[PDB]
Formats: sequence, structure tokens, C-alpha cells
Amino acid sequence: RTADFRTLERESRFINPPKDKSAFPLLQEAVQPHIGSFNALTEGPDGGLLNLGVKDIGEKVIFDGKPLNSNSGYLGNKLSVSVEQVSIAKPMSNDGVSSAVERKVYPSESRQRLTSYRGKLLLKLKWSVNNGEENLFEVRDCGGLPVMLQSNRCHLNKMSPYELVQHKEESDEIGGYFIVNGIEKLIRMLIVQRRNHPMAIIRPSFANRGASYSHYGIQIRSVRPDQTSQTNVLHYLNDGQVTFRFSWRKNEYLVPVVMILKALCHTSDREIFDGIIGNDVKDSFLTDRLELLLRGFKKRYPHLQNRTQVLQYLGDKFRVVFQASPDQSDLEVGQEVLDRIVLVHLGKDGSQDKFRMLLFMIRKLYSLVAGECSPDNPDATQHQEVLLGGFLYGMILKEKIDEYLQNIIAQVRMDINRGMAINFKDKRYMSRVLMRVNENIGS
Amino acid sequence: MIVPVRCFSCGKVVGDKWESYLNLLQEDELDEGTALSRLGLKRYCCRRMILTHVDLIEKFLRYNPLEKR
Amino acid sequence: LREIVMTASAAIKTPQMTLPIWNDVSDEQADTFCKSISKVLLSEVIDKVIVTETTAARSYVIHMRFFDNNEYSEEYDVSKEELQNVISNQFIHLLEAAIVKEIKKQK
Amino acid sequence: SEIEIESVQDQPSVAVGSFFKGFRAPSDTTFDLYKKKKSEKDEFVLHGENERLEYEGYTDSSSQASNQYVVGLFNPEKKSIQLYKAPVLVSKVVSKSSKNLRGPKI
Amino acid sequence: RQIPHIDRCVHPEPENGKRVLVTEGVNFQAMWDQEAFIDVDGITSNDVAAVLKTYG
Amino acid sequence: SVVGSLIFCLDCGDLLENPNAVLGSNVECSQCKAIYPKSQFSNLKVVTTTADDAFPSSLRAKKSV
Amino acid sequence: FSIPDGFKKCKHLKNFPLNGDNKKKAKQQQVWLIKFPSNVDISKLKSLPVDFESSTTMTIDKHDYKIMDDTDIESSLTQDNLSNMTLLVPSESKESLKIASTAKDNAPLQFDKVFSVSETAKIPAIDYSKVRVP
Amino acid sequence: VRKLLPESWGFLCPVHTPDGSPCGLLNHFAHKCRISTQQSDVSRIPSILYSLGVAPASHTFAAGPSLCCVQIDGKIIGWVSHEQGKIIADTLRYWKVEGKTPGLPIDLEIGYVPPSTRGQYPGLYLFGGHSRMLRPVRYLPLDKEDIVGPFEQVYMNIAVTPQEIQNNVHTHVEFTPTNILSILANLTPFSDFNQSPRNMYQCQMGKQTMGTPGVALCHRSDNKLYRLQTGQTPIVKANLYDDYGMDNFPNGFNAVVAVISYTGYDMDDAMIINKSADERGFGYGT
Amino acid sequence: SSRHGQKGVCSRKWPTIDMPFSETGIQPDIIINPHAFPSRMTIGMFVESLAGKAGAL
Amino acid sequence: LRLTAEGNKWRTDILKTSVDTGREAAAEVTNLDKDTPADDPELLKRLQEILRDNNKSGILDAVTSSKVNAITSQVVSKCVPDGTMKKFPCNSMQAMALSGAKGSNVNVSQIMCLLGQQALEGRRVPVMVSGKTLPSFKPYETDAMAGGYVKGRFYSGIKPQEYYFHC
Amino acid sequence: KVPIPGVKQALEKKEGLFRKHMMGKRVNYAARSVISPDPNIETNEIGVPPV
Amino acid sequence: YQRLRHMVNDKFQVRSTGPVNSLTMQPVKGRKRHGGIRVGEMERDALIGHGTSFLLQ
RNA sequence: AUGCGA
Ligand SMILES: [Zn+2]
Ligand SMILES: [Zn+2]
Repeated sequence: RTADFRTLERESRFINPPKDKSAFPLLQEAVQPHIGSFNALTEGPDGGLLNLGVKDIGEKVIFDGKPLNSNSGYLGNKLSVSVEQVSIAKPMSNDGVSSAVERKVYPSESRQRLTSYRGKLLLKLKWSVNNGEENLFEVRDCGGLPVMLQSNRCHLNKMSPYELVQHKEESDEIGGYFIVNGIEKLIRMLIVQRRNHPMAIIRPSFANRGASYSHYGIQIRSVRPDQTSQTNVLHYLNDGQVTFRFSWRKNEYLVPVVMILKALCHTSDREIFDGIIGNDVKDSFLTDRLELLLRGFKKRYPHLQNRTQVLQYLGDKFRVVFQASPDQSDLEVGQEVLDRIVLVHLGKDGSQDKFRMLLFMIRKLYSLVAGECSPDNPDATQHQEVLLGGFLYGMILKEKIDEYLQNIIAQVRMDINRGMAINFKDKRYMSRVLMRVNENIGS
Repeated sequence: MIVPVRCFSCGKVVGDKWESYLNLLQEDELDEGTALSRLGLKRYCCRRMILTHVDLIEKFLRYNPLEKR
Repeated sequence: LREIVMTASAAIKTPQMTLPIWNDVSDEQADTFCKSISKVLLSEVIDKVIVTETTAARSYVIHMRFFDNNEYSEEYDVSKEELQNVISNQFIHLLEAAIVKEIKKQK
Repeated sequence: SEIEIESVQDQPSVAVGSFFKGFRAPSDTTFDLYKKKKSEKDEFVLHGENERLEYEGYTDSSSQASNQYVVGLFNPEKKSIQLYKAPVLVSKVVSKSSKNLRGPKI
Repeated sequence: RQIPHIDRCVHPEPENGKRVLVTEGVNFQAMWDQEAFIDVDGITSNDVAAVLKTYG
Repeated sequence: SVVGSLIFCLDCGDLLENPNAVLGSNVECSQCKAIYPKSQFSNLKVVTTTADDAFPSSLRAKKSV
Repeated sequence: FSIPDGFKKCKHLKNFPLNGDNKKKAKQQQVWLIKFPSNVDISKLKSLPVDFESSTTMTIDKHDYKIMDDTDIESSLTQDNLSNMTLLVPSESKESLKIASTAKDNAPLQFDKVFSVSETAKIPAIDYSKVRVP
Repeated sequence: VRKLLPESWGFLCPVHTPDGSPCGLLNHFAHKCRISTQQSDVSRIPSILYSLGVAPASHTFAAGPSLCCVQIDGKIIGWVSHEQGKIIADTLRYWKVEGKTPGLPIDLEIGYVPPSTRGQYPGLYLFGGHSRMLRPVRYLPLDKEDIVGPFEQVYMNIAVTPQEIQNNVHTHVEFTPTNILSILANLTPFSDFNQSPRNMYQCQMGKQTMGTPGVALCHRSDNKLYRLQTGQTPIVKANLYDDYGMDNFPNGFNAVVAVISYTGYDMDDAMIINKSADERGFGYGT
Repeated sequence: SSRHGQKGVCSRKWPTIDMPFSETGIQPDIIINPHAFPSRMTIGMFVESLAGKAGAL
Repeated sequence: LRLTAEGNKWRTDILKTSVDTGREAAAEVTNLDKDTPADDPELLKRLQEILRDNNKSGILDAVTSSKVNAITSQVVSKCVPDGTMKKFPCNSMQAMALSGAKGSNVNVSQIMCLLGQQALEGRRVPVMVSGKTLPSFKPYETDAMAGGYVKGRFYSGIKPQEYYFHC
Repeated sequence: KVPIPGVKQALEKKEGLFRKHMMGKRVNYAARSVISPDPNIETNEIGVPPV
Repeated sequence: YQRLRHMVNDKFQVRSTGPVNSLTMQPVKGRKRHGGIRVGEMERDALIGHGTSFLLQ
């Protein structure tokens, strides 16, 4: 009597399956990290991860070259396109189109038919004209997004075993996978750097970036509420210079860290010094490297005298690449860059908090350089977290809606660059443009 | 799938002894050992045949596509 | 085996040369010779280096506090006179060249 | 051995201000106090100006709401403290040179 | 003190053969001056190229 | 303020141009306008040292146990 | 300026008897800074066990507390004025705050003692005899 | 990268690993591991920390390896002494296992990193966000469950069983050491009696085993299925065989085995079956 | 394969008459060579044999 | 596979001696006086100095390894052929290794005596940066087991802390 | 972006038409099968299944 | 005991005649294509080792 | 090409 057979209990469960709660709650809890992950893209805080993502993509502005005959360099042609909400519907199929009675579509059907198990993806498009002169809402259907089984978007999410058997399913079907063309696929979980925490790494690639690079460096993987990531690296140059690495359009970019410091918040050099060394006034090692950093920045850019000028230099120097154009001034492009690159885990208006953390990363980097602390291990489980398949889903969706809006803007650019036949105000134009880009993101 | 007809190792027909064995575990509140002793499965090849069985057919049969549900 | 057969590399990773020592060669003589051939870097004898940079030229007072004379004399079989010759001839010339190189780095 | 408390003053009077290491300001520099009577508590704001710069300081409301600063003056001989609630204000100093900008584009 | 190409001379325990000293570097010409302790006729090395250049 | 070999503007906290390089007997801040090469002049010195790592050796190993 | 309309001007201040019992370097007076969780009502105190020097544990509404006192951070016996924890002294309800001092030396003053009220916690010991059953 | 690290204890299985190229790359979560899918109560944590003696980062004005940095999700909220670092970490763990601090979710991960000579850089890095790997262990001071993540575990003394609890050292104990094994590794009986790589080849065989894939097979249309009809429940099993219900999907059969070289066809890796047994349907599959 | 990762192909389908029979009147289902265990150290399989035998009886 | 009551008596009695071996070697490589307390603060600081150095840690591993391997050699040489519950012929497990049909005296000692010291890339168990080789081990544990020496055997099983090292 | 290979790519690398179809080839009159033991055949023979 | 899905017994294949790739006229690939097993480079080396040059041809 | 059997 230690592992006794559950014989009558089992055979009873085989003959008369549970009608209220599956047994073996570990069996459902084992795939909980998948299903739960997919539920967080449709329900949760604010509206779920996906609605935060579309709230973070913001706007895509385009100016029809508002002729008007400031009206010749201020155009007077603003078109702000965005996405307010994103809705996902449970699988349905209506035949002959509309004029039919709709039926719920079950996984058994997708498997028997050897087809995907799609849910209609809808997203509330916002067509804002002249910054507010005219607002247009449109719910656009973006094709069938494959829904995860037993998730908050599959009909089997809440079915009792008895109902599950009544729907031709494995009385215990865990789910968490996708029926795509009838083939069951799951998204493999991945081990990625632990978010939001500076990891001190010595890497010979860091020396491989070029001259004056040391091995030492800091890597923080900032992840936004919507779970999209942005890796930020600090490098200690052999010269004492510290450079800040980031990646945009999967291209890498280096900026002096003292620039992102003077750019985040208005401060004195003595405020950065106190931020870094503090009470530690006795580190000749750190006092001198920091004198090289601050004095060196004062050397390169003697005319960046205040934070605003610095912001203008960053927006002005990246305006060609952040695709924000005349639609923004170099101050706006600069601040939008800061908010979009530097420690995005701290969020908008976290620029003092981003300042404090960035100084903490510089200090950690000098503690690594001196050798007063050990380096961390990227491959230790200590320093790692798990990218859940559903989260990859939300990130790739966010990117697809960003591209979809980029495609609208491209379509307006082509139409206006070959005809300029019609104004941003026409509802006809909304239907026409929307009908000329491809919106089947489900496919 | 379904209670085997015979014990693989020995050869004694066992397929007749399933339902009574299950009755003996329910109705008589017996224990699996004594139930198998009263069934005459006095060898472990036989003992294990019925003792370990998993009559999965009851789970299969609820999937019968030839009747409305 | 790859380092030999595959590449015939003229740069072994661990190049060694075996030296047979005469039957007459004492074990103590052998340890003396082992010290006598091994390289001794200047770093290997330095205990502490204090640089007091004062700046109205930019003054660098470089203080090299070595081990005890007998300490490096019993680990590396070298004298204070050899330290004089090496510092006064080699070390300074190389550091002064590196400082000039750092001026080029400045400009 | 414990120090006794003599008096407590609960209404705004004295303030405390964080600055750069070296702040000294003119022999006459003046500090404007503000009181944004917001619901339960009054988040404060300090503002001053000088011949070149202007210094503005404010409270970290999310840390202010979870911790509150008190300053008192003790006499060893009278064993008495005059207690004063004082806001700690993280102040930044902008100059006249810090108020110039470039064109809105290249 | 540096003999070109030679780093360290160590005193490993003798085994299955004559007493020897194993150096961590290869420089025959330099051991040629040390003949009063080393039977030069019995020098050997793991460096094939250096042997080819010196001993043929 | 002077720290180590850095001297910050006393009024504005800017790391003002080093007194050693001014073209006057009195420099000023690039943020404010304070007088310094003229006032107190500093005697900038740092006792810099080795990290007690650059110099591995058997003798250091005999100093570590 | 008088910005964020959500703010009001000041109208009520109180004189600071900085010198009614001060004497230049002769009165050993002190000013202290103490950090108080909002959960405590300072006005409901009567004395302060700051005199405990280090063992400044304190009990406020049957709650047990520890008062951390530190010299560091701003009273270091190392540098001249290691603090940016400026004292801003008023004068009248119709005057703006002033930099603390003890005479007209354009020199800021520090807090003689800095204290911090820290919330204590039960942290009960492990019952080894109950847990380590074989 | 493939080296099995001790950090993975309780999070990744030490035996659920493929054999070949992927070895060490394709880990498997422990049967008791969880993944955070939300984030909570980060907003109330600053208030309690401030009450516990954390100096506000605007007010602290100090930074260094000489001081503990309290951070929440990579938001530096304050600074304290390393001593107060440890007092905060432990009293915080007490308020976590207690039920009196609703701004403090049980599943918060409290990363304490003590001061260490050339060690990991000190601090009190709390984490509450998603994708954290979290596992239950039994907290002894309240004899109640506590969720620990892989970051804090490194510096935590978790006794493996109650009788090995060392005085004044282990602050938690495993609920069961099976919590460090994956599902299939627990399904393997007496897995602690075999050479490790034989247990790993056991995971690959049982994982490659022809069994019962489902029971709705008349309503699937796989390119291939292998379904054993004569399936049985092991006499010898882990209790997780019942707790995970694997008896719903039996993958084998109980055979009378003689460990005997006798026939001359059982060498190295080859085994003999009874003919009459196969004729009676033994291991019969479709 | 057993639950011990000791996999083997069936070399032959031995006649029941040719199998060895115990004094209990049975002939085994499977015969595994003993010399496989000394390299693998699959002694968990030995214990599973003696536990399944006890538990069947 | 069984030993006698005698063979288990010798096996357990010899295996009682590794408890000194762990710290005794830790204080040899640390270069501190004999019987130095397992909780001397200087011992812990010296051992952290060793942890931060890969070479010094290599010396500590190699010396602890040689000593506990000397305990293994003792255990097998005492038990094994003399202490088995049934001998030679009467013992097929010994027969296969000794004839060399299959197995080795190493395998036979791993079943009947002890597993012994696990190694990786040529040395003892990895240690976390906290100074711990497993969560259950206090930082810098000088116990031989904490380095990965498994006293348990396949015939009587291995403790879970030991299963993680043999894994 | 995945440009159709030319004759230089067709001839070289792992394949090298020379390596994949010249230095080694598929062959006729050949079979592949899982091997099974048998002590009753000669040590110089191979038991061929009647297929 | 568990039955592995890999009945590699069934994976046997023999080809004495079949299709050939048009670019080589050599046996096509794959069991299901009735393709022919590869005599690889190492098997070529081995046949040269044996002196079996008429077998290698 | 991915996974995988030997
Ligand atoms: Zn039978
Ligand atoms: Zn200035």
C-alpha cells in the first residue's frame, strides 16, 4: 500500500469522464506557461499585451505636401495614422458569405479538414486628419490569426471533460499548440538574457568592434510592457571613453554615453560625477577615468552647452533613420529616440529614472574595469529568463501592425507621388487606400 | 485496447475473468490480490495480466461516430 | 595530431626543447641553470608603483617600490645593478616612447 | 539615556534642498516656495532666479508619498527640540546659456 | 633576462631516462653556449620547423 | 569646486576648463561666468597606484598565502 | 512663473531662532534630520530615543522600530562639505527661503546628526526540533 | 555553453537532455517549474521599502560596490548598507510568506546579492515581471510554500531533505527532491540507480516509444500515428505516473523477463521474444 | 526498450518449447543478456524486475 | 551484487574517513595550520581568493581529488574481491569483468563499493559564484561530497545532491 | 538573396560534383538493412533475407 | 517493456534496378524512391585499401 | 535544409 492501483477510480473515469473538472491538474498546469502566455495577448492589464503594443507603436504621420499656396514649409497637410484597439475573435465560418448563419469552428474540424485553425483578426484603425481636424474610426479585418488551443481564444478553453469528449477531443487535451494546415505546431520556448538588469560581461567581440575597445562591457536587455526587447550595451574604451551601443532597424549604433546622460535630464557635470563616484571620492582610478570621460566630452562638443542643444543634435543626427521627418523637429525626434532606445524598461517620462540607472550601469562598468567585482555569466541560468511562444507571437504581431501602417503610408506616398488626386479627408479615400494595401496579416 | 484473451507468458485464457474481477473489486470490496486468487490466476504471468490491465476501450467507445450526440 | 599532420604548423602552441644534463651535472647545479635560463620580466620584480601626477609642467612622480633585494635576488638571480641598467636603459626608453605615442593619440 | 522632544511645528516653514556638490549661490539668492495643495498632501515646488541661472526643485512624489522628512533643532543644554516638517527638494539649475536652441531642422 | 624565443626552463622529475631539463621555448643556438651543462648531441624538441632549420 | 584633478564651477557645477591651460591669469565657466584661474588656484595632485594585479609572479605568490 | 496652477503661493512661515541661543562656535547647538515613514504621526510623539547612539530602537503604538543614525553620507571626517543636503531657512510669510548659516560666510551648514526611522520585523527563529524530523 | 550548471537545480532537468548535436542545448523544465505570465504589486513595494529604511534615490546621493542598491524591475529605487540589505531581504521574505502585505505578491523574486571580495556586484534586485522561472520550495521560518527564482537561489541555502537541514544555514527545504527532475525522469523508476546517461537514453527511448497517441484517433488525420493496442499499467511506477495521469495513455506492457544468456542470440544489444507470446498479441501495434 | 534506456532489437522469435521454463511452469516473455548490465550499470532494471515480481505476486 | 555484513562494515568504516579528507585538503591547498577550524574566517577568505583564481582552484581540485581517490582505492582494494556476498564463479558480476566478457573492475567497484569522485574537463564540480556547488551546500563547503565526491553506490542508490553530479 | 547557383557553386564545396557524384556515388545491386545476430552461420557468411 | 516506433527492420531496402537522375545517370536517392545506397568517399578509400581495384571499379 | 536513428 504505497502506490496502489487506482483501478475502480480510473475505470469509473474512463466510463463516465468528469463533467466539471479534469483530474491531473498538473497535466493542465504543465502547459500553463504556454496557454497563459497566449491569454496575456488578449486579456490582462489595460487590454492585454497586444493592446499595449499597439498603444506603443503610436502614430505614422504623412504630409500630402499640403499645397495651399509657413504654408510652403509648414505644409498644412498633416495625416496621423494609428491603431487604437486590436480585437481577436473565436474561429467562425460563414459560407456563401455573410447571408448565412455562423457556426463555431472546432479544432476537430481544422484537423479533419487538414487546414489551419484561424480566428478573425480585427483592429480598430484611427485615421486622424490635421492633428485632430477630422477623426475617422474603422474596424478592419486583417485575415485569420491562428489561435492557440484551450487559450482565451479557443472554444475549448472552458469546456469540461464531458463536453470535450462531446466535441470529439482527447478528454484531457492540454492544448497550447496550433493547428496550421492541419499540422500541430507549437512555438519553442527560448532562453534569453534576463530582462531589465545590467549584466557585466567580458567579451572579445567587444574588442572586435574596433580600436580602443576593451573586453569589458555591460549588457541590459530592456523589455517594454508589451515585452518587445531592446538590448543596450556600455563599452569601456581603452582610452577611458565609454560608448553606448543600441540597435535600430537591425543596424548597430554607437553614441557617447555622456551624450545620453546630458540628453536624459538637465544636469551639471558635477551631478554626473556625484552620480557615479558619490562618496567614493578616493578612487584615483575612477576619478581619473571619469575626468577623461567628462573632460573628453567637453573636448569633442564644446557647443552642446545645454540639454536642449544635445537633444537637437541627436534628433538631427538620427532624423534620417527614425522615419519621423518634417513631421517632427530635431528636439521631438531626439526625445522620441531617447524614449524609444534608452532603458525602455523604465518607460516614458522615466528620464530621471533612466538617468539614475544609466549612471548605475556606468559605475558597474568601472567596477568591472578595475576588477572590484566579478563578471557575470550570460549562460548561467541565474542570468536568464524564458521567451514564451505567445510572447514571440505578440512581438511579431506588433511588428506586423507597424509594417502594416508603414504600408499604408507607402500607399499614400505612391498615390500622392503620381496623382495627388484626392485629399486625406475623403471617406472614399479611406476606403480606397485601405483597399489598396494588403492587410491580410493572418496569412 | 481490451482485456487480452490469454496471458502472454503462460497461456491460460483470461479474457473471461475481467468483468467478474472488476465486480469483485467493486461489489465484494475485495482486494486485487484476493480477487486474483479467487479467479485462479495463481501464476504471476496470469496475476499481472489482469492486475495491470487498462481497459482503454471504454475511453475509445465514447468517440462512436455512428450515433448522434 | 592536427597540429602536425594537418597543418605542419611552424608555430607549435607549446613549443618545447628537451635538454639532457651531463651525468656530472648536479641536481643543484641543474636548479641553478633552470633559474639561469628562465626569462625574468621587469613586471615580475615590481611590488608597487605609485604615480603622483601633479600639474606648471605636468609632473609624474613614478615610484616603483620593488621587493626586497634578497627577495628578487633569490627568485630571479639578479642584482640591483642589473635593475639599474635595465631601468636606466630599457624601461625608460620604452615608456618615454609610449608617452610620445600618447601625445600623438592626443593630437 | 534618551533625548526628550520639546515642541513640534507641523506647518510649512523650513525646507531642505538637494543640489550639485558645490552649490553656494549669491549672498542674497532667494528661494520661492510653492504649495500645490493636492488632495491629502501638498506636493511642494521651489523656484529661484539669479543674474545668470535659475534653479527649480521639486519632490519625488512617489518616494515622497512613502517616506516623509523631518528636521529638528536640539539644544544639548535645554534638552529641547523645535521640530519642523521640511520638504526635501531635488533641484536643478539652468542658466541663460541653457535657454538657446537651434533651428527646428538642419 | 630573456633568451630569444625561450620562456622558462623547468626541472621535471627524471623518468625512464637520463636527467633532463624541459624548456618552454625553442632556441638551439642559445643552448649551444650552455654546452658545459647540456650534452648538445642529445637535445630534442617538439618543434618540427625549428629542427628542420637547425638540425636538418 | 575642485575634486582630485577636476575642478567644477562653484556656482553652476560645470567642470570648468582646467586652470593649467587658460590663456589668462583667470579663466571662466562655459555655462556661467565665474572667476577662477584668478582666484584660488589649486595644486592638482593625485596619488595614483597599481591595481595589485598587473604584476603576477612567483614572489607575489609567496606573498599571498 | 508660479507655475502648475495646481500650486499655491506661500502665506504662512515661522521664525527660526537660529541665534537666540546661538554663539559663534560656543553653543554646541544641533540640527537633526530624521526620515519618518508616512505611517507614523510625528505630532503624536513626546520624546525621542535618539540618545541611544546606535541602539535607538523605538516603540510607536506598540510597533517596534529601529532608528538608524549615520555620520557617513554627510558628516564624513574626510571632506569639507560632503553634502548637498542643503538647509533652506525662511524668515517671514512674505519672504523666500534662505541658505542656512551661522554668520555671513557664504558657507552652508550641515546637520549635526542624521537619523532614520526603520520599520522592524518579527523575523522569527526556525524551530529546528519541529522541522528536522528524521 | 553546454556544460550543465548547478544554477539549473530545480529549474531545468539534469537528465532530460537529447543525445547528439542538441545535447545541452535542448533543456527541459522541471516538473515543478513555473513561468510568470503577469507582473504585480510593483507599485506598493516602494512604500514598504521606504518604510524599511531605503533611502530615496534622489536623497541617497551615494553609489558604489560599497553600498547595496535596491532596485525593482531595473528601477533603482534606493540605497542602503549591506547590513540593511540583508535585514531587508530577510524581513521582506517574511512579509512575503505572511499574508499582511498585499502590495507584496508571493511570487516576487527577491534577489539579494551580498558583498563579496571580487564577487558578483552587490545589491537587492527585486523582480516581479514575466518570463521569470519560478519554483516552489518550503520556507522553514513559516513552514510554508515560497516561490524562488534562479537569480536569488544562488545565494540561498535550500536543504534537500528535512533530516539534512544544517543548523543556522538552510532557510528553505525542498518539498520533494523530485522537484528537480523533469516529468519523464520521474516516470523512470529507480532513476537514481542507473548510470546517468542510461537514464537520458531512457528519456529518448520512452520519448521515441510507440504507444497510445490519443483516443480521438478516428477524428485526427496525421501523416502517421503509432498505436499500441495491448497497453498496460506498470506495476513499478512513480507516484507522478498517477499524478500526471499517464495511465490514460499507456506506452508499454509488463513482460516476464529472464536476465539470462542462454539461447545465443542475446548478445550486446539483441534480445529474444517468446514466439507464442507474439502469437498471442504481445506488443501488437498498428 | 526497458524504462532504462537499454534498447535492443529482437534477434529471433524463439519457440515457446525452446524457451527456458521455470519450476513455476512458465517460460519468459523476454530474455535479456546479462553481459549488457555490467557496462551500463542499469541496476534500476534489476530492482524493477524484483519489484514487479513482488508486486505481481 | 551484495556484499557481506563484513564488507559493508569495512566500506562504511573507510567511508567515515573522508570527512577529515575534505577540509584537510582544503587547508593543505589553502596553506593553513593542521586541524584549522572549518569555520575560521581567514580560511573562508583564503578560499574565496582561491575561488576567484582558476589556477588556484585547479590546485585545490587536483589535491582534493588525489586524496579522495586514495580513499576510493582503499575502499575497493579492501572490499570488492574479498567482501562480496558470493565469490568468483558463484558471482557472475565478478566473472564478466574479471574474464573480460563485459564490464570492468571499475564498474564492479562502482556497483559494489562507491561511485567516487566525479570530474569535469579534468577537475572537480563547478562552483557557483556565491561559493556554492549546489543550493543545499553552504558557501565554500569543505566537505568532499560538496565537491562532487559520491559515496553512494548504484546498489544502494545515490543521494539527490550526488545524482546531480553524476548527471 | 539566395541567388540561383552557377557552375562554380555547382562544382564545389561539400558537393563539388566531384565529391558527391564522382569520388562517391550511389550504386545498384545494393541493399541496406538492420543487422541481426546469429551464431549458427559461419563466421565468414552473411544471412540474406529471402526478399 | 516498451516498443519503440523505430522498427528499423521495416526500413530495409534493396535496389537492383531503378530510376536515375538525368544529370548523372546514377541511382536516384531515397528508400521510397527505390534509390541506391551511397558508396561514399570513405568506402572508396576502404576498397583501395584492400587492393580490390577491380571491386572499386 | 529541420529534426532524428546508428
Ligand atoms: Zn499467465
Ligand atoms: Zn560654472
